Amino acid sequence: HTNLCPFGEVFNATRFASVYAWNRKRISNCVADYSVLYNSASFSTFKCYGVSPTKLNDLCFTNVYADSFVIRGDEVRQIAPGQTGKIADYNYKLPDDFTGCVIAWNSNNLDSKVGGNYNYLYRLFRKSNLKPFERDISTEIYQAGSTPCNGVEGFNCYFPLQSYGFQPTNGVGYQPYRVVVLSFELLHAPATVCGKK
Amino acid sequence: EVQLVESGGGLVKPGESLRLSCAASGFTFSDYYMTWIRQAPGKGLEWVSYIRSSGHTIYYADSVKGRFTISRDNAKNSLYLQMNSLRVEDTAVYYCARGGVLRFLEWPLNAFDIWGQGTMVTVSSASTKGPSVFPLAPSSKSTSGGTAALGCLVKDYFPEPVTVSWNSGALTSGVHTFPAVLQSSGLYSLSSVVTVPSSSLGTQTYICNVNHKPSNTKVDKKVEPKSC
Amino acid sequence: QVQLVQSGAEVKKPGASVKVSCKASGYPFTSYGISWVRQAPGQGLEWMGWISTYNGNTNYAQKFQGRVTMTTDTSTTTGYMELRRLRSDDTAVYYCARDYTRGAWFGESLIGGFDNWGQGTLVTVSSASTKGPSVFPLAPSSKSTSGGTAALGCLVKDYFPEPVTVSWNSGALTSGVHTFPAVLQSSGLYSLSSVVTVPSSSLGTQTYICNVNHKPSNTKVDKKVEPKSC
Amino acid sequence: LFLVADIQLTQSPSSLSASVGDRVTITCRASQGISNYLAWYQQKPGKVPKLLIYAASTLQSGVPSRFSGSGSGTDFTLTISSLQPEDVATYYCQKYNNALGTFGQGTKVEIKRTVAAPSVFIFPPSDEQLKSGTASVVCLLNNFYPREAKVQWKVDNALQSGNSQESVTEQDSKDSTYSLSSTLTLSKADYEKHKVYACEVTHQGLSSPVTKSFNRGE
Amino acid sequence: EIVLTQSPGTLSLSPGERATLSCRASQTVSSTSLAWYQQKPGQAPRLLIYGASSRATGIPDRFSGSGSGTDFTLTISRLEPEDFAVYYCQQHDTSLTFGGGTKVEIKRTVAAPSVFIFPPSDEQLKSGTASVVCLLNNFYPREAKVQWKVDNALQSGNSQESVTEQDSKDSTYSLSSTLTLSKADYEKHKVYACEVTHQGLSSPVTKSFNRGEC
Ligand SMILES: *[C@@H]1O[C@H](CO[C@@H]2O[C@@H](C)[C@@H](O)[C@@H](O)[C@@H]2O)[C@@H](O[C@@H]2O[C@H](CO)[C@@H](O[C@@H]3O[C@H](CO[C@H]4O[C@H](CO)[C@@H](O)[C@H](O)[C@@H]4O)[C@@H](O)[C@H](O[C@H]4O[C@H](CO)[C@@H](O)[C@H](O)[C@@H]4O)[C@@H]3O)[C@H](O)[C@H]2NC(C)=O)[C@H](O)[C@H]1NC(C)=O
Ligand SMILES: N[C@@H](CCC(=O)O)C(=O)O
Ligand SMILES: [Cl-]
Ligand SMILES: [Cl-]
Ligand SMILES: [Cl-]
Ligand SMILES: [Cl-]
Ligand SMILES: [Cl-]
Repeated sequence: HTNLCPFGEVFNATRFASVYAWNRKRISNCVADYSVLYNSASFSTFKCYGVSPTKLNDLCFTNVYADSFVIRGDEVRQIAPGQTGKIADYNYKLPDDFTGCVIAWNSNNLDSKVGGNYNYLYRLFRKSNLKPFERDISTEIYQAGSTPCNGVEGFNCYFPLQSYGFQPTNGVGYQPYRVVVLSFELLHAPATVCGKK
Repeated sequence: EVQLVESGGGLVKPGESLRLSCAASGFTFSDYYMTWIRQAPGKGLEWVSYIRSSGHTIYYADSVKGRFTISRDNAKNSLYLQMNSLRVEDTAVYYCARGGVLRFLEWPLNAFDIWGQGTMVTVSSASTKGPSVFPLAPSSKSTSGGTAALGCLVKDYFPEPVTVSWNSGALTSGVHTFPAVLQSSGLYSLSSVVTVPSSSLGTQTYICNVNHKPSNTKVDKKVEPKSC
Repeated sequence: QVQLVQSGAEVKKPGASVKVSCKASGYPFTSYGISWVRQAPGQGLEWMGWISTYNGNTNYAQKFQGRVTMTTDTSTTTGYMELRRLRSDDTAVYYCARDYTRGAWFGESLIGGFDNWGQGTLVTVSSASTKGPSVFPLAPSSKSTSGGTAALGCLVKDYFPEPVTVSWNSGALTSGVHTFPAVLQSSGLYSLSSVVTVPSSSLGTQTYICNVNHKPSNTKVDKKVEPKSC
Repeated sequence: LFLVADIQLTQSPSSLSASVGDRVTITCRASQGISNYLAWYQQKPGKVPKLLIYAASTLQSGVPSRFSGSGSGTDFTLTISSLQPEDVATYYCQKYNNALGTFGQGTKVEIKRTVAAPSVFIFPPSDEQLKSGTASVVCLLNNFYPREAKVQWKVDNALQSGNSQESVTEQDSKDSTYSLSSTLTLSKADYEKHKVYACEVTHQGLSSPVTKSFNRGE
Repeated sequence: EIVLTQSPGTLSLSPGERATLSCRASQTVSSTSLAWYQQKPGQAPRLLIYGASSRATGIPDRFSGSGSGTDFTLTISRLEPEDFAVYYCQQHDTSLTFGGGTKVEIKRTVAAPSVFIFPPSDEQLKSGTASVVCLLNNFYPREAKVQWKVDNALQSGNSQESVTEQDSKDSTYSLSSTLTLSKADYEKHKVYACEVTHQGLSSPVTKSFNRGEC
């Protein structure tokens, strides 16, 4: 086979999912041209764990997973193994043994509205921290007190998701950032994603 | 000016649909959660629905679940109540009331301090009819001391309500606009009276202003002593 | 270099079907989809549909759903667009472009547009048959004009299909020439005039010949334009 | 998700009549704790409810200081230290501990005052209405107390029954009195079959029944 | 169905000037899914801007896009001869639609048309059809009205016209109106004339001939 891996439509997609409902794309049976990535200067963050970006073109894998979402600037440092915070604990957690890359760039020119973009959400309350690569999209009313909530929002009964501000005038730490997390797995199966010859 | 102005009330047949509007002014509408509250004739206040600051949580009273839909347009600074499958018991005056400001780890104690003016919804099979306005002329005998009585009869209209004012609002002291009565014909009848000095009957003009928006009927009737 | 070349022009009768081709080169065929755009004579662009070169998924414009079918042959790096039940309403130039508005692999919207368009394919739909033009002279008037400039030309009338080419004096005369766009007459035949403005004094010393060529009918006509006789 | 069998509010008393200056106490009872998320409303007849207290005890701006609220959890009491004529209304409590802003049944506050005899007026049917074929005669009872009153229509001294309806205002916000409107309805043919039309009003404030009459034609 | 409406229809500017063209959307559209195209006469359209503001590969620095919600604009810092074409606004937020298109024409001073009238040739008359031709030559601006009169009777429905593109040298237009009658109808009338009203003419100019004029 000779088809290029669709890294274009993962990075260059119009709309990204909220970090609490992060989107995962499965990449298989294609030639992976990693050169476009580390050579494009569009990215503010490009950190690879478990493998070298240079040594990536000449390496095969069984599957490559492309997880994409949106957070704010000061939360970008939580998309890394061994981090804590609202995003790392309640939204998107990488394992301590993560073998992949994290790519992020400022999307304030796309994900901000003059009145505040209230489409991007993150999980604010959860009874326990997420396991690595876990996804929680429930909207159950969070019981913060002894009195049960019966699914009705109110005193000590929180809606678990919070909306990002995302105004063009926000400081950099609160501006939106689009994130792509490439994780490479090497299972005991035929390797379908390799690099060029 | 901090206010809520309602609109959309009217006469509907059972099973049909009607949509109410609530326009917010003078405050950040997107910071508050909104509610709809209705009151059937001669009954108490009933909480109807609730929508969150940006609509991610919604709640309805059991009497309206599945038939009513609450929504908001934060850009238009508006609140809506879409009422489908209306029933006769849905006849009521509907109010919107702004709750409080959801903040971090705090359910607001400052809430429900601003309501709309109310809008009337009548669910019935009967058809609209404008009223006839007849004068209640002051007594020809009257008194030499003073204090006579005149008024207007607002007869045979449907549905409620009619509004009656005197002298374009310049006569309010001593006015009594009675609660409407439902006549055996299925039509309403209402009277509004005012007591004035008898020495004013020759020098002062008295006009009652009857308004019946459901039928687009506005009538100003002159009330004067009879020709003798 | 990315390049898209389409099939040649085609004349079709009402009710027939046309299958226009589009061969691309210079880029990975699978990575992009193909979009098709239509443009009627003297009108704007009209979107027709989109096809994935990876899995063949297609969404078309509602106007053409039930008439248009788009296909893809990856072994030849060629895309196909077929429009059935052709109407005279469908006479237009059909374009083909490399798509970066919807991903070919997952079918989700992309940040981009149509680039590297094809040259276009003109599809003419009418019941008319191939006919060469009649060339009539637009003789210069002896009734004079104040500026001292005379106008003459050729009327190229009643031909089908497009196009015709008009030159003057075997290409020696280009200054002051205006060859007007053809108009489609109610007869279904085209008609076109080509005029030139010259010094009125040249009328007595210079010969003016228009050269009309209509390849679809093997028609080559040269006509001399001279003042009116009695 | 929303179905539990929700905190219920019980208001007490249902109705009460007091005198100007008396201390009035209304109770609101919550089936379960609602912390201090309770509000008190005053609603004059056919008017928008007016917020008096919120947060169980916080007075809304503009509300007179004779109103006060107290309580927390399940027992709440609205208190009018010195009842005033313009306090005649129905009072509701509302919980808002969560999104279900449930109300109580309401407490109607009446005012007891001294007895007042009604001013009685009678109105013949208008000439314009007579052109329509129906005659409406109206008897007005203006500013009396208490509410108990009897209107007796007489047509040529024949006591009428079954052809009239009445309506009573609520207590006036200034003098705490009532007013009553009785409308006697007849056809134009029946109206011209009689001469003397009169309504006889009996009320506690009258030592003897008062009759106001008119003759058809004067 | 999102509708895009460009404004204005035609932009009359001279080279070196700044050109700002806009399109409005019937509904709000994300900035990522807006694109601008340019189409020179006789060529296929080319992509100018994608994602509202991002420049396509090879486009020179004078083009730039901006906007949000419903009001998006394409700007050209300094106009050039090759910049005068038709521009199309395009969105694929929901489905995919194009704008009506905006043409940027070369502005110049007003020029009244030179009007000439041509009787039908004797060669054509032998076929049974008569075509009268009225030529409006090298005028500006494009707005011109041709009104055929046969024996002072205003003709309607029996004429077609066609207009050239802006001349690459003097930036003027030319218009050709062709009146068609049968030979029988043509011989029923004497005076054939076309009346041209145009901005450069203080009063309408009429050019005429008589069927018996040699
Ligand atoms: C996401 O999209 C980005 C933009 O994509 C372009 O626009 C969309 C709408 C589509 O039409 C898409 O097909 C377009 O490519 C994309 O960024 C693009 O990345 C490619 C590399 O993958 C770049 O291509 C190369 O560009 C050079 C010229 O660029 C130079 O000059 C400009 C001047 O300003 C500088 O800004 C640049 O940084 C460079 O210095 C070309 O010369 C070259 O083409 C030659 O080589 C190839 C073989 O490699 C041959 O086939 C050609 O024929 C030529 O011989 C490359 O094409 C491209 O410039 C760049 N565009 C932009 C606007 O940044 C990004 O990669 C996409 N993301 C993913 C994950 O795919
Ligand atoms: N729990 C549902 C509705 C609850 C109800 O039935 O009122 C929601 O928030 O969308
Ligand atoms: Cl919300
Ligand atoms: Cl509850
Ligand atoms: Cl309630
Ligand atoms: Cl209840
Ligand atoms: Cl030209």
